[PDB]
Amino acid sequence: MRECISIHVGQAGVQIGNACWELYCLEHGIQPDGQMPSDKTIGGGDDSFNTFFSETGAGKHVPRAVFVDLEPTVIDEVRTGTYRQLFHPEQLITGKEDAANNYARGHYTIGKEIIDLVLDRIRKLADQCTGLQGFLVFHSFGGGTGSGFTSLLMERLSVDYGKKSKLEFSIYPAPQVSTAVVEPYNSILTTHTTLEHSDCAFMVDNEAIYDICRRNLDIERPTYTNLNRLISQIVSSITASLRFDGALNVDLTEFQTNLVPYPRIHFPLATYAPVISAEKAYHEQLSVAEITNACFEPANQMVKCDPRHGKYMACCLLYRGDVVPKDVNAAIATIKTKRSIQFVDWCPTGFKVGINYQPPTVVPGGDLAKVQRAVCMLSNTTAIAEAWARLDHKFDLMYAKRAFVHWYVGEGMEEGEFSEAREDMAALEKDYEEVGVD
Amino acid sequence: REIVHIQAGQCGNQIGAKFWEVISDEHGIDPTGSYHGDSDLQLERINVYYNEATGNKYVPRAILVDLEPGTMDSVRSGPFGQIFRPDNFVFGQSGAGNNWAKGHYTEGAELVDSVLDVVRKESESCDCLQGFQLTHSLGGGTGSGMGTLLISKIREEYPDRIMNTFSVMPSPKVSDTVVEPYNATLSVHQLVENTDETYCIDNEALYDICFRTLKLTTPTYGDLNHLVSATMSGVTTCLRFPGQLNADLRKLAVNMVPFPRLHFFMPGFAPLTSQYRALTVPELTQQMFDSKNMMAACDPRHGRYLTVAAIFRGRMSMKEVDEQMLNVQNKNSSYFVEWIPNNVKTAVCDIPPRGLKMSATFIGNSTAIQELFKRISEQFTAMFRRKAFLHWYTGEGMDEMEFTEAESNMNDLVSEYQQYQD
Amino acid sequence: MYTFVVRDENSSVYAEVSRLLLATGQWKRLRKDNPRFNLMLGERNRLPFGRLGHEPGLVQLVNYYRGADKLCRKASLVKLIKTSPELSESCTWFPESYVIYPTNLTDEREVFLAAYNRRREGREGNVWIAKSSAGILISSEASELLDFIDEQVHVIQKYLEKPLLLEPGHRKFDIRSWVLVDHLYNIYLYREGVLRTSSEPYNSADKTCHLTNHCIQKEYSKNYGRYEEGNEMFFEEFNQYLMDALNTTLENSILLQIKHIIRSCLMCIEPAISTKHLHYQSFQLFGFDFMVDEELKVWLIEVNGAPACAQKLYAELCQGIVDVAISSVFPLASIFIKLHHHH
Amino acid sequence: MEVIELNKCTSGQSFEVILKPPSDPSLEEIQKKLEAAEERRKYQEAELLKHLAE
Ligand SMILES: Nc1nc2c(ncn2[C@@H]2O[C@H](COP(=O)(O)OP(=O)(O)OP(=O)(O)O)[C@@H](O)[C@H]2O)c(=O)[nH]1
Ligand SMILES: Nc1ncnc2c1ncn2[C@@H]1O[C@H](COP(=O)(O)OP(=O)(O)CP(=O)(O)O)[C@@H](O)[C@H]1O
Ligand SMILES: Nc1nc2c(ncn2[C@@H]2O[C@H](COP(=O)(O)OP(=O)(O)O)[C@@H](O)[C@H]2O)c(=O)[nH]1
Ligand SMILES: [Ca+2]
Ligand SMILES: [Ca+2]
Ligand SMILES: [Mg+2]
Ligand SMILES: [Mg+2]
Ligand SMILES: [Mg+2]
Repeated sequence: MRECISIHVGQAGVQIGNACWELYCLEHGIQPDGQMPSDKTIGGGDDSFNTFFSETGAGKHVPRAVFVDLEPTVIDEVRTGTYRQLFHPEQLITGKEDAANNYARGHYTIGKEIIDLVLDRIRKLADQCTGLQGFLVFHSFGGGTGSGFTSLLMERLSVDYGKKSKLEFSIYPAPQVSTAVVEPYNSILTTHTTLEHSDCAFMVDNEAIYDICRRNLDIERPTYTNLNRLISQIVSSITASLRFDGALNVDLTEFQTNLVPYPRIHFPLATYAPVISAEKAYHEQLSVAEITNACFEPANQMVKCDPRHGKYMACCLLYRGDVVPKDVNAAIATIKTKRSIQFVDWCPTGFKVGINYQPPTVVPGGDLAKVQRAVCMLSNTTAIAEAWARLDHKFDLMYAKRAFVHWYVGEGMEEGEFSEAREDMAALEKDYEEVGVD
Repeated sequence: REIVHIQAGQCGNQIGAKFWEVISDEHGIDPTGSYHGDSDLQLERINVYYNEATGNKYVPRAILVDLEPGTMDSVRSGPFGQIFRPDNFVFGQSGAGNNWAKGHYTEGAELVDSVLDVVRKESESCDCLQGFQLTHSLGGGTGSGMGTLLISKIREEYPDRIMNTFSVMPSPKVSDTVVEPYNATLSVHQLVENTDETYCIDNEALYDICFRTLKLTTPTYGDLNHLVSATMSGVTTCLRFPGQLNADLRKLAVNMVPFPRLHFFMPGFAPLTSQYRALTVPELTQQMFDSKNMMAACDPRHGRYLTVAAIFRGRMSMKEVDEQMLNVQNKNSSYFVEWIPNNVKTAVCDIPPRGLKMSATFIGNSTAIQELFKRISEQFTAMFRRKAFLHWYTGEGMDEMEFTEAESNMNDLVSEYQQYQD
Repeated sequence: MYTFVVRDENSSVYAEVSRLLLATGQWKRLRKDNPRFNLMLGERNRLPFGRLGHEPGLVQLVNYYRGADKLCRKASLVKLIKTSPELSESCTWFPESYVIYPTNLTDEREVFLAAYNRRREGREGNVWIAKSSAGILISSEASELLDFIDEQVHVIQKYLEKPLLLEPGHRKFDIRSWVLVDHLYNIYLYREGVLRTSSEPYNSADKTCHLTNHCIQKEYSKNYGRYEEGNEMFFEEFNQYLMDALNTTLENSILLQIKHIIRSCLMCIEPAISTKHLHYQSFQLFGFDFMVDEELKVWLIEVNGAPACAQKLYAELCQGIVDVAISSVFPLASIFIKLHHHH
Repeated sequence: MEVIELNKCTSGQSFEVILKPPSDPSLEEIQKKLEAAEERRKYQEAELLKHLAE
């Protein structure tokens, strides 16, 4: 058994971690007061769920998580929420003045005053680990804290834990729910300084989650609560192999091996299905072939892009529910003859399948309906580079006029770091085109 | 996160008094300071403008400044006069005589340190001070001359706090003295340097709205102050109620100010009725962007919006709000600069203002605001080319060079707005 | 009131479409770099498809199909026909082609010589043609063709040595059909085609009578404009010639094979370019080019992704584009033949 | 169509199906950049206080 520490930075990171750990407890049967009746080993153990939970003498199962926000309004909801008894106050770090949607303010100005406090609280959780795998970092691209402080944390984590892996869960900025105009700046500033420090990053475009909630859940104006419950399902599918018995993606190193052959191209595309509204009284249960075919529909992806015009480097199928290997191969054979699936010539055309018999858990009273089987596909396609092109274009538009740049220079940041970051993204876009286009 | 409010001069105090009268009703605060509301949203962000005292009393975090005792004695005797902290009344006796030099260099310099002691006392007890907001007119002496003096000294003591102002622009249509363009030009240069956000409230627009739209044939200052009251309440809604967009002063400045000197906003309000008819969301948005419903007396079709901040208040379809906002941008995309993607941001509040089922407040950073500065500059040069009325200012120690520089500082500001309009 | 942008000034087709949209009073043109558009008349090279379909409250439409270059490139068309099972290695309506890379650069040099030696071993017509997307040589010797390509990717296919020759004149020609595919992947064939004819008599033994390009017939040919105006014969006159000379019609003898080729090519790439469930929609006008032999058999020469219409047919075709491809998505306030198929 | 490396257990099973074979900065450097930005803030603030002193 090897432990994993989750880190939640900024409002988006905290509220998404708040929804994931809620879903984690419902899956592992953990109650809000940390008690787990099915855990017969009191006060310790090396089970597969102990990779995400520590155990106390009283029998409480404490999440191996750290919450960091530069202003205390969001984590105060976790301090007084339903699961206030899971965490101890050492895991919840709050400041008093946020980064104000300014990357430089969260990285240089305010991040410096609190970086040594966060690492000390992370070291307290690492000292309870007999064999630390690494870290799972939850943050947003557009926020000043989610972008500014995360990149500073990812730099120090490589210094203090060089042999450990680090995975990201990133929220790509979408204007339908965005709160700042300079989010294209923050997203590219934080991707530049974190690219060499992240081994595998799962991007989640809020634009896709928003429309999935509008289209498949009949939600008129989706809120953050709607978006975060759907995101936690995707995150739960990705981390299910670390929390349950199995043989696929059993540790963090296996994520980089099975999904990242090229280090810089470490942004797998996540597609999830089925998303059924709990308001529908009776829905026809989708089969294995129907939910695997939905993994190749762009309307179900976390980022809207076209994998038909882009080559694959890896592909994982994570099934949860009534799924057997025979039905999987029958679906893959049918899909291969009716879809445009192109792999790079230096990679095998194949799929790594993972089946967990426990069907997906739904939050009671939530928006997602209970299904008998579901699948999350992790595909490293060069088509996700469209998200960088959209982001890099909005960057070039504003930076040509040096708009809002004075806010970043006023926090001690140099103007040259802007072009230095954009030149790195220009190289990232070029690396995708060499792999995906002929 | 607290905000320290300051009101200076006759116009600053009469407008600020009505502002505290309007928002105290929205938060359920009576003229004595006791809370008598029915919703928890009224108190959730009450600390932004109110200090909690003994007996659960809410005292406004306001400082009342003037060089004459006249206007402040009317505020203390007004409806909500007994709610202001008595020590926060700082006033002289000589007056400013509509002279910027008297407020900024002589009479106001004798009183500015007294004011800064109350400013300091209010900031010392703040857990997290966002900054300051100042209400004043630019055409007078105290609010213009001493107001900009306070802004300059507050920035020296609080350099990392946001400076917000509600500045009333003088107009020949609503004019007290002829030296008003002199005071405005001198104060505009101070605002270009030492403020982060300035709401340009043109008395010409306030007059035209009261006359053409509200059908008031003889508008008074009280009628004009009613529009400022409803506008100041709307522009501060995101600060006084729980929300995601533009929650504090700094985040508002980051979304609205792309260049540090172009921070002068055109405020707009909707509806403006002379009254029981319900207003649909499409109607709120069309009137909100209409030139007739804005307080700057500028034509947006003569410029381009750099950034826009919209606020809808009331129980309405947030889905329909998004559709109408996207419809104004997609059907008039020639008036929003294309080199700032998604420059329009919309927030929704559930609590409407008094007397309206639903309303909408417009905050625009448009390059058409140069029309306001061009107008003031034209009225300034008309007198300055003959050195007319300068003896009122040179008699207080000023030199003609300081006027020439202030003239050049505003012509540069006008040129900078024209740079980004093309 | 709809909006649209223009990112290709050299487009003679969509310049008229942009003129017709403004004439309706319900379309407003924006700057070429404005993102708040309903329609994009994009450029040929490096069209930013990744930035389409990401504007809330805006149904976006583009006049090009992403991935359609697989059909509109010389090397891509040959690779698509051989590898696609729907078209198969044995294709009756496509001339035997081969992809040949220059020696200074997969390649099919050894495979092209295998079929060439079979045509040398058995006494058959062994005249081929070399061409590319960027200069054409027609030689019966394979050594002259391979030495010429070495002097970018090229393709060598069998040259039709027995083409259908119009009389009087005894001359070569080709047929251009304009095909429009809307967002629903309906295939519309314009009822009006053009016969780009040569004015010189075909000499099976100088590449003027062998090449029917418009620019070559206007510069190198001597009898340009003698038989028909601008070396362009429309379908009404050509139908009359087939009835008078060959006792057949254009619909039966030629148009059935043409409509069959258009369906097969577009249905093949449909799963790869279809914007049925995509966040943006695509339509595209195509220009199919055909060669007819003396046996009245139709062969596919190439497909054009940015075709130019005939002068007489600009008004009618561009109006049909607005009706079925633009106003079908953005309604306001038939000249095509629909080629039905199983989606 | 080959299925390899099948691992079964109580909670599920995993395998792999193949369709076709193929064809850091130190803490010293970070503190320097963090203190260089704080120095540019102190310089810009000192120049502001000097401008206000005039
Ligand atoms: N999916 C999701 N996205 C969020 C959530 N909260 C904020 N975002 C997105 O994150 C971006 C802003 O990042 P924030 O997390 O709010 O900012 P921050 O990390 O707190 O940093 P500060 O600027 O200091 O407040 C916006 O584009 C939002 O769309 C959330 O709860 N769920
Ligand atoms: N295999 C073949 N057999 C007989 N004739 C052929 C041939 N390939 C080409 N030709 C003739 O040569 C001409 C050139 O064809 P091609 O389509 O390659 O040129 P092009 O693409 O530059 C003009 P366009 O853009 O109008 O199609 C054709 O008009 C055709 O008449
Ligand atoms: N809207 C409004 N404008 C005012 C009011 N009082 C004065 N003004 C304007 O402000 C200018 C006079 O400034 P004044 O308040 O006398 O300056 P003071 O000496 O600092 O008090 C004139 O141009 C007036 O138009 C008021 O109550 N409401
Ligand atoms: Ca245990
Ligand atoms: Ca005195
Ligand atoms: Mg925050
Ligand atoms: Mg007065
Ligand atoms: Mg061509």
